[PDB]
Amino acid sequence: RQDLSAIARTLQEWCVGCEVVLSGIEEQVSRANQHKEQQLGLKQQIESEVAN
Amino acid sequence: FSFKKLLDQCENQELEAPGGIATPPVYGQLLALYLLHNDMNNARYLWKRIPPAIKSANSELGGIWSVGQRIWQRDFPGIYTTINAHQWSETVQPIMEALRDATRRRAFALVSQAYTSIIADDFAAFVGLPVEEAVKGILEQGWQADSTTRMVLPRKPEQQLARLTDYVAFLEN
Amino acid sequence: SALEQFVNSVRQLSAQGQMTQLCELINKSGELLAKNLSHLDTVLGALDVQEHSLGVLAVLFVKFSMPSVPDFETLFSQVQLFISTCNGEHIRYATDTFAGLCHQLTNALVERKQPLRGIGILKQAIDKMQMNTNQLTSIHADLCQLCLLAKCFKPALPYLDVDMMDICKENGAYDAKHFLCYYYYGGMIYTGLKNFERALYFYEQAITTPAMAVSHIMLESYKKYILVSLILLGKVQQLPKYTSQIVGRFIKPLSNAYHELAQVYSTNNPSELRNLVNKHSETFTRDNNMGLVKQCLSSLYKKNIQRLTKTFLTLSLQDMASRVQLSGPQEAEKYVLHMIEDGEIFASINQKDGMVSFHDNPEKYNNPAMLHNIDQEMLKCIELDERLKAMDQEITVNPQF
Amino acid sequence: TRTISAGKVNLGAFRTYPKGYKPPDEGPSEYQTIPLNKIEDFGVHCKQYYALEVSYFKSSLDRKLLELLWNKYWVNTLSSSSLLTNADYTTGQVFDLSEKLEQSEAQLGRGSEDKLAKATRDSCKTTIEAIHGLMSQVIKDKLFNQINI
Amino acid sequence: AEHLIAQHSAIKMLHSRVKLILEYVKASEAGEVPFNHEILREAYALCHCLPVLSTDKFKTDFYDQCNDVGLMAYLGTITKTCNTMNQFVNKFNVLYDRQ
Amino acid sequence: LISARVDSHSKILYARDVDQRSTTFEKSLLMGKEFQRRAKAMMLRAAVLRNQIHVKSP
Repeated sequence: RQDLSAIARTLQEWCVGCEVVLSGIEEQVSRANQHKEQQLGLKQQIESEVAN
Repeated sequence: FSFKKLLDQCENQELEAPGGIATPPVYGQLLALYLLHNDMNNARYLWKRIPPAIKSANSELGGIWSVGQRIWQRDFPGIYTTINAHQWSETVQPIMEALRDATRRRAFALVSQAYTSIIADDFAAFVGLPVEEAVKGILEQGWQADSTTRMVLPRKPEQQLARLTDYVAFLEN
Repeated sequence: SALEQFVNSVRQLSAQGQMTQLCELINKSGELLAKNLSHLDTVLGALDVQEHSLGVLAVLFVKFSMPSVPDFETLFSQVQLFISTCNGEHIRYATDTFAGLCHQLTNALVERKQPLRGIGILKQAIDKMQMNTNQLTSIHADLCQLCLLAKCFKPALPYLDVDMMDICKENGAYDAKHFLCYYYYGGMIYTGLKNFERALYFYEQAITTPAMAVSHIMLESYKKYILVSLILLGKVQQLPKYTSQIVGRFIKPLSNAYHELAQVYSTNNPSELRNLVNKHSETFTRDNNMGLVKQCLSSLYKKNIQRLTKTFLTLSLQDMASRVQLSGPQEAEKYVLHMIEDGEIFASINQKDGMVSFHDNPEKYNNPAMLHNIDQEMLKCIELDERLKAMDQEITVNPQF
Repeated sequence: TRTISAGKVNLGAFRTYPKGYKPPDEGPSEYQTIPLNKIEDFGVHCKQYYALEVSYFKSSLDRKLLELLWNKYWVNTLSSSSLLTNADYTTGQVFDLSEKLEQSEAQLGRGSEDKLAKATRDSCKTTIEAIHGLMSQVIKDKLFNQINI
Repeated sequence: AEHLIAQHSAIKMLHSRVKLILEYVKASEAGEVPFNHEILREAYALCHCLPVLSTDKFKTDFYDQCNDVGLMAYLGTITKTCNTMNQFVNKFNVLYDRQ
Repeated sequence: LISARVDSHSKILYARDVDQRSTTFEKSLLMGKEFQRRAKAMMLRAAVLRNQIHVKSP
């Protein structure tokens, strides 16, 4: 109970780490779908050129 | 440390200011700064560009080119002789002291990985220091030392997910 | 009465939807343009000096007769401000005389004294001419010619580093030798800096270029190209199959003394090799590439020792001295140090006994060290895919089948 | 083996047609890497049948149990490691990939329609997995190793 | 999206658990929330028992794997470049070139 | 096929075997770097022919 903060702080760094990754996933997940919607949109522009 | 940002300024003033030929102290620093960042090819062709006018008048510039000879020749004791010779204060004397230090740790990081065993006298001259200071300098490091034969024995010396996700989405299309 | 009229015709076309009639004013000129155009260039800098300055400057440097009297400082400071921050925009659509502006400015400065300022000016001349990913214009060829002769290879490297696709023509404005010049000079540029890899690749692209006749650059690039591969490697680098037919038929046996060099090289005999260089000392020194031929003399000594790694793992200095032919344990210990210091071989020395130990071991691919290089080397292949994908979409819009 | 490496249920449900009557037109059929040793056998009899639209269901108890189960099953997700588990699929697919290129290389030369377009898709397919594997690995290195004492 | 969905809401469970323990840790020392020796004890272990492998050997092996996977990506990317190249080559060597 | 090095100090012959790992890595870098080098070349080669670049004779 002297160093109960020495136990608490080590726990916080892991709680921080949990957020570090959680948000880190959601960025990379939303970007991997965005790069798929980047190409799917850009490949519709390549095909519509042929209509001329 | 800051010699990098300052060398940039010298090289610019070569083509910037003059109709062709830069200032005589600007030539004195460009030659010595190339030696500081071990660029002997740049130091060689710089010397051959100087007009014979500034060459003859500015005789201290010859004292800096005499250093470059020894770096090309790799006569390491000759380097430290030629560094301790010409006092060109304000302009060059600050970069001459930094030159001797870069050549020293080059020859230490070299000798350490190039020799399992080596003569103390050679080792002394190759780094520049005398016999005692060399024998001491290494004993601090924890290098093995040998009496009688005089043989120093050198000891040999999101971020990640963002990168990955790209290589997926790239190959994925 | 006529020369003071069409100074207004340039300004009237300027700031309009079309300046395609200005493409006929700069081409006409009137041939015999009087001394009077010096005046007309002062009451001019309105929007940004227009393409008027280009029509004027083209005639000045193509006098080939008294540049502008010995006031060529007036003639340079004239071109100095035009090339700097005036630039314009439609320089792209008039490279007819703009390519020629940089050619004549060069040709003069070469034979004059030295272009050390002349290099600095020619840099910005490229930048609003080429648009995006660098485009191989004739100015690149000259920029090298200046900074080759003016012993200052530093500033041209920014452009030599990028392997620019797409040849900038525009009103023709490109010559069948200004391709050879860039990659010939460039090759030599890196040769002095001792970037032999890039040096070889440059000379290579010179030899490829198609040619119904034997041009004179192609013979020299080949001779030095021979020396580069014999220092970089220990052998002859073969060319592409698409090299010009005039090369293997004529140019190759014309540079015979350099193949004759490789003849002895593969035998690994420096003493014999040296006796060949002394015979054709003339032929080699005639081409001002002696020294580079002597760099091969040293690379053979370094090849000789490079082989030992594959056979022996512990060898004496004396043994090495006797086997490498250098004689004396110092000369042996010498190149050991240098090769190590440089990083051509993995070895070390035990002076106490007087032995050379061959580490023979670099890296185990077990750390970020590779991981980073793996990341970087890969990104350069993806960079390469990006280009090809754009280059594939370039073909999309053009005619049918 | 691929259910694992691909990281999701690799499954199929099919029904064959009569020997006499032959199928209608409407048929996209999605591409999967077929090893060349087998590509022939598939290729012949592949058009003789038709697949079935798969769907997955569950009971109330099953659904309620799996939710109560997940209290302690998240641990297995972050000590998963699909690498030494199915090591002998990915190491094998290379052998398959190498052959598919070998063909299309000589196809360009002298001499089934552009077998580099397949091989390109296979090189991605197999490597896409290999990369996805190292995603869950670094995810773990981030988590459990980097706390300090 | 179809891969990291697993980790996303799985680690959500990890964060849910790890945080709610630390909520008890702060409130126990703060007081009023019942102080307990035989629960807080296991927490002292739990948190220092972390540094889950920082052994010189382990990480070498971890990087050993990464480099292997990396090699596979380098070769895989060359393949895609090689196809995208030949996609461009044929379209150039027919429209531009006369076979 | 004598895959073995020479220790001429103590005059011994040791067998020298291959680091499998090193091998496949090593060459993959180098091959890829070769592929990159030719890609540079055939990009310029696409350009020179596109511009009809050649030195004529007569």
